[PDB]
Amino acid sequence: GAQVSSQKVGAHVNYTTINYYKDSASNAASKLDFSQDPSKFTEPVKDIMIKTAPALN
Amino acid sequence: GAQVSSQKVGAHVNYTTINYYKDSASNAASKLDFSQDPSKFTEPVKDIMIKTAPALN
Amino acid sequence: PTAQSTPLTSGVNSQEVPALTAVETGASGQAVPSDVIETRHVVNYKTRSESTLESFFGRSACVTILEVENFNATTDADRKKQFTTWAITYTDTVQLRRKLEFFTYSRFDLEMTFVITERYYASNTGHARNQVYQLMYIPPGAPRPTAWDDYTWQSSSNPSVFYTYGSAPPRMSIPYVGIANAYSHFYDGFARVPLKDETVDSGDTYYGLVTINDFGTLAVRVVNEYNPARITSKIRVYMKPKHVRCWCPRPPRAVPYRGEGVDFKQDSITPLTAVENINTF
Amino acid sequence: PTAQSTPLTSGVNSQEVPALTAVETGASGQAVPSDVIETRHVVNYKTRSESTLESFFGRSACVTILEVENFNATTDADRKKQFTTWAITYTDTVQLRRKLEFFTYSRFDLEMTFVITERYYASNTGHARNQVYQLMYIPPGAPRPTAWDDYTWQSSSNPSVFYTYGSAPPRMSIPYVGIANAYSHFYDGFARVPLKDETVDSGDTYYGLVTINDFGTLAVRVVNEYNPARITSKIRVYMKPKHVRCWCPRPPRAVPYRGEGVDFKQDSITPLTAVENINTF
Amino acid sequence: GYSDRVRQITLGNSTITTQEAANAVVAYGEWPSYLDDKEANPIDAPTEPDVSSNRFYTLDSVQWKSTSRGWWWKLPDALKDMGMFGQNMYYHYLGRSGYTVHVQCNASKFHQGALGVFAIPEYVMACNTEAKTSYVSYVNANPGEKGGVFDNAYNPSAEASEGRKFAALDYLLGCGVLAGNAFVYPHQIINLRTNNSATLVLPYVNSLAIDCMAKHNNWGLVILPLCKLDYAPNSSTEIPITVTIAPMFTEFNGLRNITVPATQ
Amino acid sequence: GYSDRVRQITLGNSTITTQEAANAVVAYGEWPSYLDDKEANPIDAPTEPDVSSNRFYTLDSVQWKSTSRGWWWKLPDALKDMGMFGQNMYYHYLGRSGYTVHVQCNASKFHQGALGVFAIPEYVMACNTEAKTSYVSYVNANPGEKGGVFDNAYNPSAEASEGRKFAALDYLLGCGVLAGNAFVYPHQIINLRTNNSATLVLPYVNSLAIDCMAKHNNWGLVILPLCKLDYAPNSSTEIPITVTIAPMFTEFNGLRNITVPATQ
Ligand SMILES: [Ca+2]
Ligand SMILES: [Ca+2]
Ligand SMILES: [Ca+2]
Ligand SMILES: [Ca+2]
Ligand SMILES: [Ca+2]
Ligand SMILES: [Ca+2]
Ligand SMILES: [Ca+2]
Ligand SMILES: [Cl-]
Ligand SMILES: [Cl-]
Ligand SMILES: [Cl-]
Ligand SMILES: [Cl-]
Ligand SMILES: [Cl-]
Ligand SMILES: [Cl-]
Ligand SMILES: [Cl-]
Ligand SMILES: [Cl-]
Repeated sequence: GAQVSSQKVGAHVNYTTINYYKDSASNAASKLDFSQDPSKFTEPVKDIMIKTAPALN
Repeated sequence: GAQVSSQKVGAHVNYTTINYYKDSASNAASKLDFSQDPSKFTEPVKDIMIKTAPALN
Repeated sequence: PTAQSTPLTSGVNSQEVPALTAVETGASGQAVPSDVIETRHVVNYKTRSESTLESFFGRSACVTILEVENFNATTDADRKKQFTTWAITYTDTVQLRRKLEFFTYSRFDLEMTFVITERYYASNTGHARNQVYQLMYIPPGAPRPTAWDDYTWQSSSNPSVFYTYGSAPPRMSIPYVGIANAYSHFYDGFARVPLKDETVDSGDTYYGLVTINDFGTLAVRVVNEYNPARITSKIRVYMKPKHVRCWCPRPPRAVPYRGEGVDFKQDSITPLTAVENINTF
Repeated sequence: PTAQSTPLTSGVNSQEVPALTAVETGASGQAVPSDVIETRHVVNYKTRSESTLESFFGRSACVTILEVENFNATTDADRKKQFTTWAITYTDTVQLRRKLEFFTYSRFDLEMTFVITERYYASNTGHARNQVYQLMYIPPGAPRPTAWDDYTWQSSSNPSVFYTYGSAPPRMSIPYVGIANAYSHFYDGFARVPLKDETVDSGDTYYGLVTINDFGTLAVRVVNEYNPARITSKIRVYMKPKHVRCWCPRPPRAVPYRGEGVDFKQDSITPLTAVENINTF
Repeated sequence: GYSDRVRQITLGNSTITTQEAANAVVAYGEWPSYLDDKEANPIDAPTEPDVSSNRFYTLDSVQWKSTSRGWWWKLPDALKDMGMFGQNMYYHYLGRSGYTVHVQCNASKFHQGALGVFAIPEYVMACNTEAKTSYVSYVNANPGEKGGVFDNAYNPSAEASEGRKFAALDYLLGCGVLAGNAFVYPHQIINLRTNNSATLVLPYVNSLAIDCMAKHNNWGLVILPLCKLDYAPNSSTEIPITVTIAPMFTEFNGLRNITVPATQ
Repeated sequence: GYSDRVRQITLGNSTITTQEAANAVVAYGEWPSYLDDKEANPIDAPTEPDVSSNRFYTLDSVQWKSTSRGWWWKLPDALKDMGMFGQNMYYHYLGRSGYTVHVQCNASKFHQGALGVFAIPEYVMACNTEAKTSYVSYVNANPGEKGGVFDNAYNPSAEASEGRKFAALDYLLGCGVLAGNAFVYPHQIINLRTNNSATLVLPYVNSLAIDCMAKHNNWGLVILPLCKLDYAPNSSTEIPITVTIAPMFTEFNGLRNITVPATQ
């Protein structure tokens, strides 16, 4: 049942988690999720725009 | 997740550590580090000095 | 995963022109320093760990302050001070609300924590034995108390927590309880369609989330009967969203709130302080 | 690893002369007893465990004493006694500071612990219910409280600890938070370059670390409203550096401090007690 | 030959052309689609009217003047009286729809000005009385194809009964946030020197798979003059802005008699 | 997408864009470069300041009028007071440099005019007294970033002491040759109907590998109105010409105390 995961590094290891409760709502924080896709907000265009090319041709 | 390490000897064994927190800053003291290099302060000279030899030749 | 490193680049003399674009397209500017200056190589070991949604919301925030008392009540008004009820919401305070409102929709479990404090009302009426509090979650439809000692507090089905004064702040988790597939922080609509020639009032009806939201009621009492010394208590309620997802970002609140809606106040709609000149460093 | 053992050695009559050197070179003396006397073999089992940096700094040290009160305040001065703010530093006290200042630069995580004590202000005003304290860390830029019950204490994003009087001393860890790659204990410089013919004041400006350091503010209040009995509290703040690295050793402080800088006081610059004669055992 | 400036869009029996476009936006990078069985909710076989309703409807035009502060519409409200889309909307309890929004504004190489065109999910706006909160009438919230306009002044009513409309204050986007940040929403700009149209393709956006169209607008459409219209020979000139919108992937559930909303 | 009219040039911390260029000239077909060991002369390790000095410096702008006869600068003189390039130049006895020269002049589709932009090796000009020959003061030969102007008249001085400046007579290119033949030098034309900029990349040109920059200008830059500026609504209108120049592959030898030339 024990999960061993990497800690966030400090000034200068791993840590252990066991879930004690039958509901996932009881669990501690979700693990770090570094997912991102800024383009859905910063570049939501139909036709691909190549930076080095003219935006309008 | 458990780390087993040698204890500091007393008057007359090992001990066990498990990290409970996701941040390394939460961890107990760093393990004894016996590293040293006094020469960087006591002998920071460019040319090697052999004790038995004259310091200035 | 780390934020972007910078590559070694020199100059250019080229028909490739990454410095120019056309934001009419709806795309933001995309150019980075290596597109417009000579750059050295810099390895970036830094991460965006603390700006993930879980990190941004990973705090218990105070959302309200409730009051309850324990004393010998001989009037209707004083009897109503022996318990309190509160419609569960995040709009009594501004800080967590503003953070949530960076987004249109969210989905999360909730950690609720409480801080309970007391003081003596006066010093010439003896003392008071240590008090136990009951905090009862009343889901929509369940009977609400009309007195501090009525039958509703037996709480056979509603969750209650009994807290003993001086003990660690009490705490429980709540699942994602929305009846939709996410919570809505904004709802551009009404609870019913008013129809042609109906006699239902249309002059005093409301608009938006207030017409459709109902997260039930928190009811709090001191379980003890009265002492000669009147004790007054505050219950601070804290919320932490966890296991968080959010959708559809929004500009953040720029001016003071004046209630549960998006409405603004005429004396408080000038957030910017004017600069002396457009050329002010 | 152990400190050095001593080898068995007899005498010499030799052109090898380890007893002589030339410290003009910048090298310290290097000779050991076996170079200048006959020695027996002694196995050294002793270690330098307790003088590693982690061992030297592995203590919680008091760095300040704060005061807060809880009573019915009717003046501005008394309202300001209901909470306190403190710029986080190690220079209010001398002991930990002096140890850190054996080094120019350091890098460490921090364990912070607090000891909270109370007394009654008087005995003719009844009693007071057990108090809960809020200790809020306010990073640079976050709004600072102007009253003990203003909006800042909702602490949606700032870390706060709520401590119940009589419970175990509260404690938390802080990462290495420096904006440089190490903390500087000494900074031989200024926060900005004053330029030729500028109108900015140069007569009341400061020098060194005080011009650039900012570790935020600790704000403390009693969460409870007032009792008839006024309660006065002290909060002692303790720091322990852990996971420690240090660089560039320095002579330790030889004379009393007189503030946050390296300045010294004219009546306290004679640390040595004169000996009767150069030949005094 | 092919160009970011030249586009044709055909839906049903309707086609749009533009020769001075600036690409097109697909909101949040997601094209509209029908509701999958694994995300479905109401269980009756839905009506999918397809070409009868999924086609371009052109609203009444508005006039851009040097003094205009902007325009807003809500969706599906703006199309509620549009052909078979409106009929399908009102005969059913539930509906969902994506959209192609095409905003049209041409001028000349000697005119100048810039319009921000924003699609805003759940575009909740402030009311115009400080005696109440969230106090807006159904009729004022749902103007239909005429939409509404922004103002540069906020003058809340003396009596609550007279303030049951939106306080559409331009620089606060009618909702207490700074208009300069509206670019976090799917958008294009019509900058007269560059382009004469904006095209935004919108998926259905909601916290539900399907909802009551007559109760709830999923999107706001906002057109704000970011830079005022100017024309040197006549500063009082006016140029039209025309809004043409096609529902897409429309799906309706809960058929009964027709909904006829209150009109006053 | 890519075009002879649209260009970006980045050197050091500086970037130029143009959207109405006309290709670019590389003088004599040769890009600048550092000095090879097999062509080297001074033997001290050279200073190569790279990005500190090899970057675009923009000179004070000049005004093109219908009556303008033209402008000249010398190089490295025009850049002698420019940031770290100037410092490296004056702290060393010897220096060499190539250049990117970017001349900027925009107008409108209703203006007309044409500028010849010429890079001239060893641009020796006539003096303004007929009592002497080759009689020009250091100060007048080296005006710095202000450069000089051409005239359409030659009026040599009555006294030799008053004529120690260039007789910059336009049609003789200030040096006794016909200006119509200046096209034998590396050049572009800024013809307002076609382009708004000229770009010339210059290698180091000299009879030596490296030389004394404070004594000797390697290049002249000449801008001549070949066809006068005309604008129908206002024939007295003026449009700026801006000159921006980046040293390239700079290399310096013979470090000592700083050279401070005479100023009068
Ligand atoms: Ca581009
Ligand atoms: Ca020796
Ligand atoms: Ca990286
Ligand atoms: Ca580059
Ligand atoms: Ca040993
Ligand atoms: Ca010996
Ligand atoms: Ca069908
Ligand atoms: Cl009970
Ligand atoms: Cl009791
Ligand atoms: Cl609070
Ligand atoms: Cl209290
Ligand atoms: Cl309509
Ligand atoms: Cl009606
Ligand atoms: Cl100059
Ligand atoms: Cl001089």
